[PDB]
Amino acid sequence: GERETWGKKVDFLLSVIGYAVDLGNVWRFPYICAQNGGGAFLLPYTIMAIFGGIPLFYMELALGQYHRNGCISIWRKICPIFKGIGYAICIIAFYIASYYNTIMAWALYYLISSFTDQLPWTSCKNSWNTGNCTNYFSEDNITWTLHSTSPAEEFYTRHVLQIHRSKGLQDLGGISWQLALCIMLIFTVIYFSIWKGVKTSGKVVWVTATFPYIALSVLLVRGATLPGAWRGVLFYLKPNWQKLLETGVWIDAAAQIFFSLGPGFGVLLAFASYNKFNNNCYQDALVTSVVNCMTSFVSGFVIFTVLGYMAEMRNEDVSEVAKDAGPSLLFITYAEAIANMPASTFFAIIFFLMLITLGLDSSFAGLEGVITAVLDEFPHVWAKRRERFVLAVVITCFFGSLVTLTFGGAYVVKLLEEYATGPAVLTVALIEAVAVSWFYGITQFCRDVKEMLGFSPGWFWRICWVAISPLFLLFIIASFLMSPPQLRLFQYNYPYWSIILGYAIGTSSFICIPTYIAYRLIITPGTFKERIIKSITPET
Amino acid sequence: EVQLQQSGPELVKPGASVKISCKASGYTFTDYYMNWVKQSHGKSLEWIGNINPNNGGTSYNQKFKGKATLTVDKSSTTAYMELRSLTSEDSAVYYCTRSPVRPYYFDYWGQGTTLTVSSAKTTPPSVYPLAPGCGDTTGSSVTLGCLVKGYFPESVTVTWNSGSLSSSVHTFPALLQSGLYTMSSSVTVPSSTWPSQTVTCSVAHPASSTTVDKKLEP
Amino acid sequence: DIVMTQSHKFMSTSVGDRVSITCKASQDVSTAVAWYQQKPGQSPKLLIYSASYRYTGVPDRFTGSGSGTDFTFTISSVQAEDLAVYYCQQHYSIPRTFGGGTKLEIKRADAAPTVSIFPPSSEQLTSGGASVVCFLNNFYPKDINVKWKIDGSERQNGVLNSWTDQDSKDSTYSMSSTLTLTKDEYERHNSYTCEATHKTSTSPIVKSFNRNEC
Ligand SMILES: CC(C)CCC[C@@H](C)[C@H]1CC[C@H]2[C@@H]3CC=C4C[C@@H](O)CC[C@]4(C)[C@H]3CC[C@]12C
Ligand SMILES: CN(C)CCC[C@@]1(c2ccc(F)cc2)OCc2cc(C#N)ccc21
Ligand SMILES: *[C@@H]1O[C@H](CO)[C@@H](O)[C@H](O)[C@H]1NC(C)=O
Ligand SMILES: *[C@@H]1O[C@H](CO)[C@@H](O)[C@H](O)[C@H]1NC(C)=O
Ligand SMILES: CCCCCCCCCCCCCC
Ligand code: NA
Repeated sequence: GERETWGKKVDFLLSVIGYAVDLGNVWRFPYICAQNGGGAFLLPYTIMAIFGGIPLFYMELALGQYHRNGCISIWRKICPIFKGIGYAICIIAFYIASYYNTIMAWALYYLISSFTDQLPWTSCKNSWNTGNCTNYFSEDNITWTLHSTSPAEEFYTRHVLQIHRSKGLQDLGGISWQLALCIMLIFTVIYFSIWKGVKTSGKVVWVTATFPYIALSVLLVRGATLPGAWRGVLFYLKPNWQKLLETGVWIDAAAQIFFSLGPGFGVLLAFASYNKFNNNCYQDALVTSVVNCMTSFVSGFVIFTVLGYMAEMRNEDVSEVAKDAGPSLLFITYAEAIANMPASTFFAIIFFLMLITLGLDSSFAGLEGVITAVLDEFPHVWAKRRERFVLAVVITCFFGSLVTLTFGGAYVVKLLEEYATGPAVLTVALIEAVAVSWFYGITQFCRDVKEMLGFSPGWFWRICWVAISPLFLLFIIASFLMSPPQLRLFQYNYPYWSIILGYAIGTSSFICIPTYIAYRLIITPGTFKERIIKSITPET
Repeated sequence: EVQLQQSGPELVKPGASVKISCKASGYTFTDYYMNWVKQSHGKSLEWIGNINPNNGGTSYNQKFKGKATLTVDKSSTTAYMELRSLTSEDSAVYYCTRSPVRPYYFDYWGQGTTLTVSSAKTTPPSVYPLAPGCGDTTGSSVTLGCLVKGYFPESVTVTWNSGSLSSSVHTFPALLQSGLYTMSSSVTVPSSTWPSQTVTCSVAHPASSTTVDKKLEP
Repeated sequence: DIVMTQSHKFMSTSVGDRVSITCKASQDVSTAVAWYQQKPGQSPKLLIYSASYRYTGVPDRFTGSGSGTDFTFTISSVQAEDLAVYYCQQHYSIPRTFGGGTKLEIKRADAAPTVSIFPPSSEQLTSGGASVVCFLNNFYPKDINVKWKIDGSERQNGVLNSWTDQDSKDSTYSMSSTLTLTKDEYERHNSYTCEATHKTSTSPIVKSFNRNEC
């Protein structure tokens, strides 16, 4: 008869926040904020939120709580031809889950290796270090060479990732069994948090979403107590208003607030589906996003205080110590800074645990949206048991992550995250933004909000959904397609054909949306105007 | 025995290009960044940019972006710097210096390369001997000397008897006038070696490749 | 970028005195300052790195101190061969900038300028010119007046004064006054005379010669 609901408002109120907050909030925002105007990056970061991010977040969050349908069945009630979107996202998810979990696997392997009294990445007398390995608490006067490496860089590169055993994308096999066991434990800890439905995913989030703020607080007062930490904050907040003249940093801010907010994917749709009909949507979206940004903001300090201390211990120019913009900023730089602090075991355990709890909530929701849609599209054909479907998804993602668990797995992570998944999620998000605003009608949407909340949404939001948001996504998509960034990772430049592979994976994700449009266009009898009329008008 | 041997002086017309070499020896060439420092006449040092010999990892200065191009050859361990669109400001002494990654100091430098960007014709120097008169009072030491008049650019070397001996030679800086340089040299030798032995001054001009030797005669 | 400001472009010291050069940077530098020595006519030579640390092959008399923006390079016992231009350079932020440079001149006792006049050689007379030369060797300081006299009249046209850099053995300057003239005018005068006024003595040193085959 009817579907389930939430156990408490706070459970989903923290579930959506837990999905929104992840690793990128911690480390992607501080770097891009430091190199694009410093504190002045705060100005375009908010403008792209109020006009781009918040309208998509709220508009996405409203439809779910109004229609109470999955990512697939909701299109049958809006624009059946666009039902392929609900499938596209599914395929998209299969790609996303192929790498997003492996990162956590790395953190887990770093956590289980942090139970030793002497942390592995402090000394160089290990079984994986080379002759270039030079650590501290060693002879003074040491001078760095073009070939010299640090015990942290050696530990990440040659032990956990083991990327020295592959020559690139061409030859990357085989699979590392350690990270396979790690990602199995992770795929097990997400199973028991989803298999029961929204009951456990609203209860497990209590831990996964609150721990990172505590850990960030400890790391904050720690990095604030470190000598010479003001340099990282200065480099973090130094206004460079000339960056605002470049048309690039605005696109960077737009993309950053889009992926951090994460609209258009059906996760917010599914989370909103299980909720009260008369429940407020405005305040929910507002609070959650503003926290997601604030959390990024304080995370900036959490990183740059420690990196400032690292620049003080070395010789300044935080850009030099923060050259690498990736996991290496956390797994090498930040970790090496942790190793040189008292109670290093503590600050390592809580750090990697923080990473894992940062990732878990987003993977809970990440799967939750797809599971919800599929069950809603194939009801009671499906839903006979939930644990069965959730297990069938988790295992598929595990076999889908074996390509990422290889020695040259990080390369595939970059390729899929930047050349494949990204432009496809932006594309399908653009398709949704166009469909809801220009097909279903923005006036009827404001009428639905007027039904739930009791009042029609303001003109400020209507004018955003009509024009501001679709142009907001269009600008980012066009900016990427016009000039895809040259990929580089660990002194290795990607081949020229990488963009061909990424686009191949990207297009293969939404091959379902136009072919489904052709499907319904080929299924409905009569004239094409009557078929597109039964395809544009919701089900009678 | 870390040695960085650069190329000789270069005289080029404005608007042309010039390439300077840098042969390295005495260390692992693939271990250190190779840098180029520009020093103007009477001015301070000015870091142009570095290059990673392993892959040619260049890192230029914002002030020299599009002005200098750094290359490297591992087969012969030699670095190169090319300058295009040469003007009067480029006429300076250029060095190539070795440097580690951290701390970024310049441990070993090259001998330098005197670059002259001008359209003036390469003029051979006129070597005229400056011998003391026959009416002077020969005391404990006589002062000899040679004169160089009219040459371009500032690229000249005046030696004395293959560098033996030169414990009292005073060399005066060249003066530029009407597009030609003019300098002079002197040497204070005791009265127990003149005019007994052979004292001959050598004037070399690498720009015109002309070496004129003149012996002093009282 | 970073602006390394050396306020004192020139500093005077004596053999054996304690000399210290200051270096002012734009922003805070921590301990990323290098001190280089460039002798006149040679390439720069690294002396100090990271504020205080000495490089291999550097005497113990050269020290370094400072931590932040103002830095000091200290020499305890100044030698005659310590005559060079000193540069400070930051090595933290890209790009690496340098200081203005402090030419360290050595102060000593006065010295009498040995003046030596020379008649134009025959090789120059063949080409068709004649330049009387007046050399001023071993004196201190640099400030010294040079007056020419062809035949008692103070000659001022065609006189070029060339001051050399300080010496690295006895710290004595040297200059050359050149009187370039034509052959036709040279063969119309006999006894040339150049005189130099210095602070060592009130009477200017006067040198003269005759053209009539010395
Ligand atoms: C998922 C499917 C549909 C994508 C297939 C698209 C094809 C055409 C793409 C995907 C991967 C690409 C290949 C990736 C690897 C290599 C090895 C290299 O030495 C030559 C290029 C080559 C051979 C590429 C050719 C083009 C390529 C084969
Ligand atoms: C958006 N917030 C911050 C969480 C991000 C996790 C993510 C997600 C989706 C499916 C999964 F199985 C696991 C994770 O949610 C949407 C999304 C889009 C892209 C793109 N391009 C990349 C990752 C995801
Ligand atoms: C250090 O690394 C370089 C490449 O970065 C490698 O060529 C060299 O062999 C390494 N040193 C040792 C002792 O293995
Ligand atoms: C200082 O470090 C360098 C690094 O190349 C080393 O060669 C040198 O021996 C060190 N100094 C001393 C005194 O050991
Ligand atoms: C609707 C926009 C689609 C953008 C995805 C990438 C487009 C790729 C163009 C065709 C190249 C396909 C290579 C196999
Ligand atoms: Na999360």
